[PDB]
Amino acid sequence: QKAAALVDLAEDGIGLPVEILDQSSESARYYFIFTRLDLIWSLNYFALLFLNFFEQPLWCEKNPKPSCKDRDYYYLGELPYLTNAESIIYEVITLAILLVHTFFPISYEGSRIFWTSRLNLVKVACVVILFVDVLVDFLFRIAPYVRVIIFILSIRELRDTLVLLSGMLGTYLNILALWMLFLLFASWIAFVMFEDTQQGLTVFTSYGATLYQMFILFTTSNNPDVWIPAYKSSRWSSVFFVLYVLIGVYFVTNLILAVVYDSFKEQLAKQVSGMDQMKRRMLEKAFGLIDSDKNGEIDKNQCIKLFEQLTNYRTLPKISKEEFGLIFDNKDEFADLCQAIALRFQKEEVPSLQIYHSALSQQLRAFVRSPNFGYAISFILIINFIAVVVETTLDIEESSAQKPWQVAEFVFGWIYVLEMALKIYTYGFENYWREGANRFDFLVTWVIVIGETATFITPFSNGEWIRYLLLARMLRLIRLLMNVQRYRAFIATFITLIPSLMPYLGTIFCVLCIYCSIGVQVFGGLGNKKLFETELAEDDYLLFNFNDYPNGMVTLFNLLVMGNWQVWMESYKDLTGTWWSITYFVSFYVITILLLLNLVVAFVLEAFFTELDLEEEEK
Amino acid sequence: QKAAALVDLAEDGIGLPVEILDQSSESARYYFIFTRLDLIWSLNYFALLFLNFFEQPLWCEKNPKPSCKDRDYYYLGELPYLTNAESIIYEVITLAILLVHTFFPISYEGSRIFWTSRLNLVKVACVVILFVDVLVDFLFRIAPYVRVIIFILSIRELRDTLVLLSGMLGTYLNILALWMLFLLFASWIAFVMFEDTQQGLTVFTSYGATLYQMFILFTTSNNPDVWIPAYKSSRWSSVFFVLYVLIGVYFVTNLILAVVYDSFKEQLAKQVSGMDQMKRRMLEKAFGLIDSDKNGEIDKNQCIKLFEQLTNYRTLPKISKEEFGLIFDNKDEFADLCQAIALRFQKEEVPSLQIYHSALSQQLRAFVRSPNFGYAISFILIINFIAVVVETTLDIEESSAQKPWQVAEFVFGWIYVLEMALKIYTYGFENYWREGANRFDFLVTWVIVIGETATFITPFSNGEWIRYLLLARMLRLIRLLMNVQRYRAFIATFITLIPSLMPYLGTIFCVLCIYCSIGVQVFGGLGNKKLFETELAEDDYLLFNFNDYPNGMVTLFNLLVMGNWQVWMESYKDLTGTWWSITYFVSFYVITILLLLNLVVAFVLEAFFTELDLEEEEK
Ligand SMILES: COc1ccc([C@@H]2N[C@@H](C(=O)O)Cc3c2[nH]c2ccccc32)cc1CN1CCN(c2ccccc2F)CC1
Ligand SMILES: COc1ccc([C@@H]2N[C@@H](C(=O)O)Cc3c2[nH]c2ccccc32)cc1CN1CCN(c2ccccc2F)CC1
Ligand SMILES: [Ca+2]
Ligand SMILES: [Ca+2]
Ligand SMILES: [Ca+2]
Ligand SMILES: [Ca+2]
Ligand SMILES: [Ca+2]
Ligand SMILES: [Ca+2]
Ligand SMILES: [Ca+2]
Ligand SMILES: [Ca+2]
Ligand SMILES: [Ca+2]
Ligand SMILES: [Ca+2]
Repeated sequence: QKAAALVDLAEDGIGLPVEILDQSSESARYYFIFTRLDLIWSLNYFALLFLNFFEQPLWCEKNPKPSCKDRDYYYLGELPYLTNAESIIYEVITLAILLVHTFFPISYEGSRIFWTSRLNLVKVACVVILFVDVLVDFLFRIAPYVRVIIFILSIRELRDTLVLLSGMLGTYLNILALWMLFLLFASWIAFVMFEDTQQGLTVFTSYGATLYQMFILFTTSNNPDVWIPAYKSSRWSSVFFVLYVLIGVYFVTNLILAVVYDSFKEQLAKQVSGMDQMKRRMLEKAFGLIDSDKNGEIDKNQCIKLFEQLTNYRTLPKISKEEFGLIFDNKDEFADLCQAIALRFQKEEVPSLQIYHSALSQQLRAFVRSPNFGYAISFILIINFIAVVVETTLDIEESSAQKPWQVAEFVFGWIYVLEMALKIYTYGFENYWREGANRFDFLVTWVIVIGETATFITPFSNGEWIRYLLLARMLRLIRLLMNVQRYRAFIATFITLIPSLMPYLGTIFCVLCIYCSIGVQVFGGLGNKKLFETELAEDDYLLFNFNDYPNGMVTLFNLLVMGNWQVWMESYKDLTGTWWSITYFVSFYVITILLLLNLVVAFVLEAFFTELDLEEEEK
Repeated sequence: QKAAALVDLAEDGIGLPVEILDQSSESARYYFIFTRLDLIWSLNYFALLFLNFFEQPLWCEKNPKPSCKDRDYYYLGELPYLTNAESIIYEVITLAILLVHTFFPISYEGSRIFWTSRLNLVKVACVVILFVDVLVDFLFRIAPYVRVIIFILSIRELRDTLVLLSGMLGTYLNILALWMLFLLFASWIAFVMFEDTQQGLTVFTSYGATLYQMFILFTTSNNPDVWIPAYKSSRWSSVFFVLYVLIGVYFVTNLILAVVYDSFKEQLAKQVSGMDQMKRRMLEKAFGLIDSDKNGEIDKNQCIKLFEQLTNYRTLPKISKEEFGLIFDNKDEFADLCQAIALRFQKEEVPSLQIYHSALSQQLRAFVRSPNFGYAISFILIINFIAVVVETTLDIEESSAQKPWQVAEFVFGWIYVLEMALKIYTYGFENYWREGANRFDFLVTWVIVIGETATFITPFSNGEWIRYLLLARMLRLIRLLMNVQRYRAFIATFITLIPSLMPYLGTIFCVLCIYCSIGVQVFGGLGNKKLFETELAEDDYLLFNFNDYPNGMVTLFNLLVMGNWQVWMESYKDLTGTWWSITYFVSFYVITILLLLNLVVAFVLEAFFTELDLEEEEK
C-alpha cells in the first residue's frame, strides 16, 4: 500500500533499524525486498561469525610444528587443537559462506556504491587476505589477525563502539604523555635518592630498572615488595613511597579516568546525535512520500489515513469517527507527532501467528495471559529453589538420597520446556522473542533439551554438572527486589547493564584475542628447563600457560584483572632475555587497563546515573 | 564605624568566615572582639593539635610492658617510643593547653549556650576522658582513641567532611547488604561446584573457607592463585571464575562506586547549600544594621556611604562624584549586589604594613612587582634545575666533582630566602600569605634556613639528602604546561586537587590511626618462633611490622593500597588461630576501600568535571 510504505517506515523510526537507501523504486518497496531476506541470512551468518572467530582458539599452534617433542604436556597445553587436514575444510567453509555475505550488499547497493564504500572495501580486503592464506595453507602469520579484525567490524555494535574509541583516543595519548612524564620524573628522583644506599641492588640497572619498578608500583601490584630493602635500611624510606603511591594512585591514576569519562561522555553524545539524524532520515523519508504536492505539509484527509494504518498495523491509540473532524475544530511536526505516538499510544501489537482455528488454542491463550499464570511459574521456581538446595546439599553430605531429588529436578526442566512451548504458542515467536528475558529462557530451555537427548542416549557427574547450573533460569526472581525502593536503581541498572556492557565487554575481549595471537607467535617455548625454574616458582604455577591460545586467553585475563600481573611480565622478560618483551605487557596495560577498563567504569556509572534521573522523572 | 561594621562584614561574606553570634552589642563589635583574638590562639593551637595527634606514634607500646625481652629487635619495631616519665609531661602540657582552647568558646558564647551546644559538650567530654587517663597514668586502653577523636573534630574541614559521610552512610549499608548477598550466593554456587573435585582442599572448611576465598577473589588480590588447583583439574573450571570476576569487578564493584558518587554528590550539594544560607546569614546581618527604619530597604544617601567604605576598605571599583546621582537617574537585592561586586569589582586590597618611611623601600617595591622580576626568579630556577641535575648526576658517577656544584646549590637556597625576604617585605605578610603558592615557599624556605643553622652548627649525606629534596620549590614550573590548551584542565584540576583532597585524605588517614591503635592492642606478639615462620615466608618479609604503631601505620597503608593485602589477614588469622581476627581486615576493607577510597575518586572526577565547565564558561 502506498500509504503503508510510510506507517511501516514510521515503526522503523520507533524501532530504530538502520539502512541507507534513499529511493526504493512486510512489504514496502524494491530495495527493501533486496535487503529484507538478509534477516534469515543474518541469523545464519550469526553462527558463522561466532565459529569463524573461534577457529583461532581451536587452531593448532605454530611453535609445535618444528622441534621437538610433538603434542606433549611439555610446554603445556590443554585444548583439542587442530589437524590441518581437518582445519582447511572449516577455512574453506567459513570463507565461502562469508564471501556470500560480504558481497551480498551489492544486492541492495549500487555496484560502484558497494566498491566505493569504505566499509565494504575493507570488508572485501580482509576477505581477500583470508583467501590467500587458505590457498597457501592448502599446498599463517597474520591469518588469525584478520579473523578478529573481520569479526570486530562484522557486527555494528562492536563497530560503532570502536568508532567511539577513536574520537577519545587522541586526548588519551596526551594524558599518557603526562603520565609518562610523571613516571619519568618520579623514576628519576627515586633513583638518585637510592644510589648511595642499600637499595642499589634494586636500582642496580639504575633508571632503566627503577623506572620499570616505579611503573609497577604505580599499579601497586608490588607495593610492599618493591621497596622492602629500602624500608629495611631506613624507616623514613617509606615516607617517599607513601608519598608517591598517594599521588600516583589517588591523584594521577584517578584524574586519568576523569579524562576518559568526559571524552567518552562526549563521543557517546556524538553517536546518539548522529543516530537521531539517521533515525529522522527515515521519518522525513516516510513523510516525504505522503506529501505528494511538495508544499511541505499534509492535509487532513491525507493524514487521517496515515493514522488509520498506524492505529491498525502497529499500535493501539484510538478509533476514527465522524467525531474525527470534531476534534480538529508540516514536515518537522509530523516526526514529533509519531515520536509522541511512540511513547504513549505505542504498544507494538502482535504480528500474525496460520490457516488454523483459534478454537482449541483459544482456551490456553487467555488462561496463560492471566496474572495467575505468572504467579504459578513463580511458585514453581520457588519450589524449584528449595528443591535444588536439597539435591546439592545431599552431594556434600554424600548421602545416596541425592538421587530421588535430582530426578525430580529433571521433571522441573520439563515444566520449563512446557512453559517455553506453551508461552511461545500463546504469544507468537516474535512477541516471545521481543522481550529480553524470554529470548534468554528459550535458549537456556534449549540447552536443557539438548542435554536431555544427549544425557539419555549417551550412557551423577554426567548429569549433576550439566543440569544444576541451569538453575540460572531461576535468576529472574531477583526482579523481586526492585519492589524495594532502595535496591530498585541498583538492580534495574544491573539488568540494563548486562546487555549494554556486552558490546564493550566484547570489544575488550577481542583485544585479548589479538594480543593472544601475538603471545603465541612470540612466546612459543617455555631454555625450557633451567630458565623456567629460575624465572618463577610460586609464579611458575602461574606461568603454566601462554604456550597455548586458550592458556594465553586465560592468562591475559589474569593480566586483565591485574592480579600479580608483573610475574608474567618479569618472567617472559628473562625467558626471552631482553627488556623489549615487557613492552607487550606495557602495551597491554596502557591499551586495556588505562583505557578500556577505565571506559567501562564510566559507562556503568553513567548508566546508573541515567537510571537515577529516570526513576526521578516518573515521579 | 557604624557603617564599617557592615562593609567588613560584607567582605566576611565574600571571604566566607563562619561564626554564629547574632548580636554583637579590624574593629567591629563586642562579641567579635571576644573571638577576634582567637586567631593567634588558633595559630598556636595548630601546633598543639598536630603534636597531640602524634603523641600516639611516639607513644610507648603496650605489649612490651610485660614479658619478655624488653626493647629488642625481637617482635620488631623502629621508632623512639617513649618513657612514661618523659610521656606525662606532654600529656599534661598538651592537655592543659587544650583545655584553655576547648573552654575558650564561652568567651564569645553564652554560659548555657556553650554547655548546651552538642559540639562543645562532646569536646569537653573527650576533654574529661583524657584527664582521667593522665591522672591514672601518673600514679591506657582507650587513651589514644580520644586523641584522634578529639583531633577529627578539632578542625572544621575534617568535621564537615565526617558529616558529609553520615548522610551517604545509610545507603552504603544497603548496598553492602546486596554486596554481601552476592558474595553469599556466589560462595554457595562455587562450593557445591567443587565439593566432588580436587579443589576440596581449598574448599575443605567448605562455605566458611570458600566465602573467605571468593571474598578475596572479589578483590582480585589472589586471582590466579585462588583457583589454580581447579584450573589444574579441568580447563573449563576457569570459565566460572572469569564469569565471577567479570560480574564481581566490572558489574558489582563498579556500580558500588556509582552509589557513593551520587550519594556524595547529593550530600556535597547539601553542604554548600547550608554554607550559602550561613553565608547569607552574615550578609542579611550587615544589611539589617544599615536599614535602621526596618522598612526593608535602604536610601541612596544611606547606601552611597556603604559603597564608599566598600571601595576604600576592601576592593577597587570606582570613584564617587556628583555624577553619582547622575548614574542613578531591598534586603535580598543588596546581597546579590555585593556578590556581584565580589566577582568583578572585588580584588582584596593590601592591609597595612608601620611608623616608617616608604622612601628607601619604595625602590625595591616597584621593581619587584614588575613582570621582569617574575621572569628573573623563573630563570633562576631553570639554571637551578640544570644545576641540581649535575650535582645528583655526579653522585651516581661518584666523582668528587659533585662537591663544587653542591655548594653552589646552597647559594641557590640563599637566593630563595632572599626572594622570600624581599617578597614578604614588598607585599606584606598577609598578602604574601593570601596566595597558596607563597605560603608553601615560605614554609619550605624556612625548612632550608633551619637546615642551614643545623647543618653548619652540627659538624655529603649530612647535606645531600636534607637539601636536594627541596628542589620541590622548583615545582611551580609545572604551571607552564597550563599554557598548552590540552594539559590545562589536567594540571589546573591537579593543582586545585592537592588542597581540596587534603581534608578527605586526612580523614581516611585518621581511620588508619584508630585502626592502628586497635592492631597494636590486639596484635602485640609476633608462638613468635614457630607460627611466624610457618604462617608467612615471602610475606613474613611483609609481616615484619604491625608490632609497632608506625610499623602498623605503614602496613595499613599496604592494606590501603591493597597490594598483597590478604597475606596480612590470612597470617594474623593463624597467628591468633581464630577466624574472627580477619574481621579487623574485613572491617577495614569495607570501611575504607569500598567507602572512603571510592569517595575520593568521585571527588577527583567531579573536581575535574567542574574544571571542565569552568574553562568552558570563560569562552
Ligand atoms: C631513554 O633514554 C633517556 C635517558 C635519560 C633521559 C633523561 N635523563 C635523566 C637524568 O639525567 O636525570 C632522566 C630524565 C631525562 N629527562 C627528564 C625530564 C624530566 C625528569 C627526568 C628526566 C632521557 C632519555 C630519553 N631520550 C632517549 C630515549 N627517548 C625516548 C624513548 C622512548 C620513548 C620516547 C622517547 F622520547 C628520547 C630521549
Ligand atoms: C553463617 O551461618 C549461615 C550458614 C548458612 C546459611 C545458608 N546456607 C547455605 C546453603 O544451604 O546453601 C548458603 C546460603 C544460606 N542462605 C542463602 C541465601 C542465598 C544464597 C545462598 C544462601 C546462612 C547462614 C547465616 N545464618 C547464620 C548467620 N547469620 C548471620 C551472620 C552474620 C551476619 C549476618 C547474619 F544474618 C544469620 C543466618
Ligand atoms: Ca591455517
Ligand atoms: Ca650520597
Ligand atoms: Ca500535502
Ligand atoms: Ca566431601
Ligand atoms: Ca594461570
Ligand atoms: Ca599514657
Ligand atoms: Ca558430584
Ligand atoms: Ca532605610
Ligand atoms: Ca653506584
Ligand atoms: Ca612491610
